[PDB]
Amino acid sequence: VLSAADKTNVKAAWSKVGGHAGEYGAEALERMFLGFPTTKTYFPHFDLSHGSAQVKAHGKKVGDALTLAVGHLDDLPGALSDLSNLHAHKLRVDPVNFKLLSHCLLSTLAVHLPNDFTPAVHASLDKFLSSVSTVLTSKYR
Amino acid sequence: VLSAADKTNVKAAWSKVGGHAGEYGAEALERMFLGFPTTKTYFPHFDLSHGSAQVKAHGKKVGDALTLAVGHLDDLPGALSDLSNLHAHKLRVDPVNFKLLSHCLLSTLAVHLPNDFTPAVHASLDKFLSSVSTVLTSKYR
Amino acid sequence: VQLSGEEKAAVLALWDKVNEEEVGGEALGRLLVVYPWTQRFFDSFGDLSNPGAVMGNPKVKAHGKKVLHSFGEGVHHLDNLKGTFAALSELHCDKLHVDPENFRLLGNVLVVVLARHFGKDFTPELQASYQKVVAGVANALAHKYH
Amino acid sequence: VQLSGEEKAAVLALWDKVNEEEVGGEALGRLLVVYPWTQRFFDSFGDLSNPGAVMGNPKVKAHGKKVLHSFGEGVHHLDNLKGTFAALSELHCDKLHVDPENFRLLGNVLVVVLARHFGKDFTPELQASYQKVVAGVANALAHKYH
Ligand code: HEM
Ligand code: HEM
Ligand code: HEM
Ligand code: HEM
Repeated sequence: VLSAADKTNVKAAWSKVGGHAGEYGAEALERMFLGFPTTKTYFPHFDLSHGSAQVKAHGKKVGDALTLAVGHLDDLPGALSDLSNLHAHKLRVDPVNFKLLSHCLLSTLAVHLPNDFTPAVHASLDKFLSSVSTVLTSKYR
Repeated sequence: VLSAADKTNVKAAWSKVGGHAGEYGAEALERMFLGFPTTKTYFPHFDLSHGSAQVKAHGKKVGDALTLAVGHLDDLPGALSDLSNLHAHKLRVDPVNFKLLSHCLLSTLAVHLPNDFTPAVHASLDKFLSSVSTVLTSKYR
Repeated sequence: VQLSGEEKAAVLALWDKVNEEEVGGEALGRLLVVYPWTQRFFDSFGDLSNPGAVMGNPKVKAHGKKVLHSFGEGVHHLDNLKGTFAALSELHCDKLHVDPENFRLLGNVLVVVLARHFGKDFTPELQASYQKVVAGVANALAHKYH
Repeated sequence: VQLSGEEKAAVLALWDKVNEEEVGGEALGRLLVVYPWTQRFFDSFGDLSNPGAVMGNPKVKAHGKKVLHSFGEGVHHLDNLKGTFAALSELHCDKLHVDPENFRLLGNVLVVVLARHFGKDFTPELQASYQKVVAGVANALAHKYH
């Protein structure tokens, strides 16, 4: 999907995330809910308070999907097909919200991996998150 | 690139554009320059007055590239590779401007083909123009 | 908004010819078909599964007419858009939670529909004025947002 | 902007710790690297071909510092952002022709840089306040636009 250099950067950065993907996913969701309140409307059935068990559990699922994506960079549409249907056809998530979550994920990575979050890695991760977002909204396309 | 139904719609609509692609390309550029003045900064070497010979000539090139794209819907990146380099690497065109030109092209098609510009065809053409725009900005990606 | 006297007269003259029912129904219908995520906000209107269902749905036509009527109020009050849309901004942000990017999308769809109805009379110059109007309305509706 | 008294105090307290040179240089540099089309506006700064060249370029650092200083003026004048940035809005629209979408991009980059410098002290709550600030600055800079 991305350029060779970007894939290298993305796989390397994600290795440093390692087992924290779920925790970072949960924190990114918290940042999104507080920073961009319009996003809360997709989760009426969730307790969105800090330390919510549902947010933690959901962040794990988000983190696991991103880990899956990093392992299938040359075939994102195939690997994320089920999620594309869910987000575009069932949930009808407004595409702007993917940009918001992406920003919150990058913010979260900067907080926790400040020495690894270099300009080059930042750039590659942005491209990666945009590619994932494109796949998840591809039924609108 | 697109769904089968979209490709069908796009090829059909473009057949109705036929030999007017260049004229529509020129008009779309005029609408963009007047409606969105920030775009004029990419064309300092052009006389941007109405009926400008350079705008007419440039619209023909734009129309021809779109016609080429319609003929290569299953391989847009390959068919438009040269243009992707020009727009992203040489000219550094801000991606927002592709959305503006796309809107001006749809406006132009609505003016001239009001009976053919149905909701379904509108939707397919929007997807087509977005796909082309994605390819032309892919070096930023 | 920031329009010359000649531009304002041309904008108002076109509005005299706008059928708010026909144009409004068409604009909202096209929004729902072209940008399908917007269907999420209108689930109470029933079947919106295919273009045919959308374009002929009576609630879409009726709501589209209300939207266009509101646009009309903006056109006739270009010097106080913020005040004209204050209540509607509150509604769209606090109650409906519509992302403001969608106001621009609807405004652009409206312009495409005007182009389709008026043809060559919708000149590049007139479109340019209407782009200022729809941006102005979009900005006024986004006012009470975070 | 629309901030509570407790939020405003927290925003101001963080700014006391912001090195405008370090943060500003980093923010502008990241903008140029991550969103390469923005390089078009800064051709007079010389070589911007690779991350290494960008991040160490003295003009990038100096200009970044000016940008952050201007952000600082906004932070200390949250009740009159439009007035504080009026001249700068004119400059960016009339002279430079920068699309306003890029103001939001720079604001978000700034937030990512604050996160990187402050770590766990840049809490989700504090980030939420800073998102309001950068949106407010972005909107104030877009004021004189068409
Ligand atoms: C990087 C982008 C994203 C990824 C990888 C992602 C991933 C996922 C995954 C893996 C699930 C399945 C959870 C399960 O099976 O229990 C899910 C569900 C869901 N997602 Fe996303 N998501 C993304 C962005 C978004 C955004 C931007 C929104 C809306 C703001 C959103 C809203 C939802 C909702 C409402 C569900 C259903 C949750 C439930 O009912 O339990 N997602 N997402
Ligand atoms: C549908 C999207 C577009 C297509 C298919 C397209 C197509 C083309 C083509 C075929 C050329 C080559 C002209 C030649 O060889 O003489 C060209 C050049 C150029 N394009 Fe685009 N273009 C698109 C959008 C844009 C946008 C949005 C901008 C900026 C607002 C832009 C700015 C330019 C400029 C400045 C040149 C060089 C013109 C010259 O120096 O003569 N294009 N484009
Ligand atoms: C030009 C921009 C728009 C204008 C001028 C506008 C105007 C209006 C008006 C006049 C109403 C009726 C107020 C009432 O209920 O008393 C309304 C309601 C509503 N609007 Fe908008 N609107 C705009 C854009 C949008 C967009 C982009 C969306 C979502 C994609 C949206 C979603 C809704 C919904 C869901 C309602 C309530 C419908 C109901 O009664 O169930 N609006 N709007
Ligand atoms: C937070 C948003 C921004 C703020 C607060 C800001 C602030 C400033 C300030 C204080 C100046 C110096 C004014 C002077 O020349 O006296 C300036 C100049 C400039 N800005 Fe921005 N700016 C912002 C965003 C941007 C963006 C997004 C771009 C383009 C991508 C941009 C492009 C420029 C350029 C090209 C100059 C002139 C540099 C020169 O002297 O050659 N600015 N800005």
